[PDB]
Amino acid sequence: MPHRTIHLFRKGLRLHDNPTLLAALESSETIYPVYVLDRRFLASAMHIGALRWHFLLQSLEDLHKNLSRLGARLLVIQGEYESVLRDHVQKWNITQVTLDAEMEPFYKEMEANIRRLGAELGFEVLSRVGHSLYDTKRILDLNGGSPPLTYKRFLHILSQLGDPEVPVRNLTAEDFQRCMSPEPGLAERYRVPVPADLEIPPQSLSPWTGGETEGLRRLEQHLTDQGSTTGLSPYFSMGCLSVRTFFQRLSNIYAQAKHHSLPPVSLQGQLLWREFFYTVASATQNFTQMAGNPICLQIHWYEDAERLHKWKTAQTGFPWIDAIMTQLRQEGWIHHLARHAVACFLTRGDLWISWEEGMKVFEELLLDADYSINAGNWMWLSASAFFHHYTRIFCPVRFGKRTDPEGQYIRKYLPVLKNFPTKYIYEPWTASEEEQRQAGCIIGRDYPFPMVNHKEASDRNLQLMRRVREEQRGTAQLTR
Ligand SMILES: Cc1cc2nc3c(=O)[nH]c(=O)nc-3n(C[C@H](O)[C@H](O)[C@H](O)COP(=O)(O)OP(=O)(O)OC[C@H]3O[C@@H](n4cnc5c(N)ncnc54)[C@H](O)[C@@H]3O)c2cc1C
Repeated sequence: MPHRTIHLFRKGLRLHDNPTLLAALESSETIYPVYVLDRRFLASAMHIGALRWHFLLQSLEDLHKNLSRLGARLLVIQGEYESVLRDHVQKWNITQVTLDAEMEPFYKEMEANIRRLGAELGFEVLSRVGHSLYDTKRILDLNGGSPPLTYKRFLHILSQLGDPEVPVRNLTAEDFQRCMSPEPGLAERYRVPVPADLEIPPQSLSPWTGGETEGLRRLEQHLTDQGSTTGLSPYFSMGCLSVRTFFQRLSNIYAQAKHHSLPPVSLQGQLLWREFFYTVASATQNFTQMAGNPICLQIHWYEDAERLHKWKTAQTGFPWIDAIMTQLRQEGWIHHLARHAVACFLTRGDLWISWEEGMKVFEELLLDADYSINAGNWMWLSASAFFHHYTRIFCPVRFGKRTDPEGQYIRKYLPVLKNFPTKYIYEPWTASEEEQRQAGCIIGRDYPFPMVNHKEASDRNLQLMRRVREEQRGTAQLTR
């Protein structure tokens, strides 16, 4: 097998169900498994917070360990990807570069530039899809060339298409005996960087740890506990876990239960929601912004950086909202309906700030930040597309009360409020100043007053949204 190959990890930080890396190994006599850490590229394409950096480095550490157990290695190269390739195609006499066929525009542009470099330097480029359950193009073709714009229509097209693609086999020590992974000269240059190399605090405090190994453990620990959700989203978004592998595992449980257990089928539905947004995002221009986006309602959101700042820094004065944003910032993950609460509050519900700004904050702070899922759900929660019950607005006081009447979640993440009686824990501004003194927390000093009046703001915003939907009837109809 002739090729000397670089495989470029970008997502796909796993060895199970990795069709591109498998294709690389089957076609090559020597291989260099590489992650290019390109700060200039990421600076131009992404917003990445400290917790996300920690999860990436942990996932790279684990990938290095798993490759090393098979007689190989991970090579982390720090630089601009074009210069890195010019240098290392020469150093390693490369004839093939492999990389996953990611759908993100910034990844597609990188891929286009790498293909152009291959035409110049003399390497072929091979890609396989490792991020989706289905061949997205097949879904588009069955729907006449355009993506389904409702989940119902999406499911109808999938029922014509059939089952998802199956995972490919695991990689083995024999693969790296047939296709050798040489230790390069100057190998200390290729170590996984440590947090201080990225100027981030050294200790990661997220209850999440990156990597394929922890992803697989968590997956199996969830199914055993089932005998709160999976908490697997960061592993799917980073590629530490294959959605095809998880889909098939759920099918295995359904089969062994003689088709009598529907909970695994419900969880398969969560991955179909992921696939829905990936499919729309892959075939919709300007998907992650409002202007020029053909399915997005055009809404003149306020430019009010101070409102955004208060929301982002958990200083809205609504404890339920600030507690969620605090868990997001400190841990990097929040429950689906917690995301509903704060996204509705920021956009159509209260602050009337663009969903694009909420998306960018979530991108920075979420371990599971995902181009397609995040944009799709932010359009949903702002009632810009997909969701149309705009007279229904989450109450930033009452919603948590049903869940957690005593406010234990609030007291955990906002300990300044920990001594407030539950009668005030969701609306501490209604306490008298003397009750505030007794709780040790003066509103406006230790914890802010509420930044809007929810009743007045949501009333305002309902009238604004109604004008939008009465005028842009055709746009709203696209996703209903
Ligand atoms: C405003 C907003 C922004 C969001 N941004 C993201 C994001 O950047 N990345 C992300 O992975 N999810 C995002 N979500 C979706 C959802 O909240 C998370 O997928 C889920 O909370 C992750 O927890 P889990 O793995 O326990 O989910 P589970 O319920 O265990 O679901 C299993 C998997 O299915 C997928 N999934 C579940 N719900 C959805 C959904 N509504 N849409 C798409 N895929 C779904 C995820 O890959 C998830 O890991 C967003 C939701 C909202 C409302």
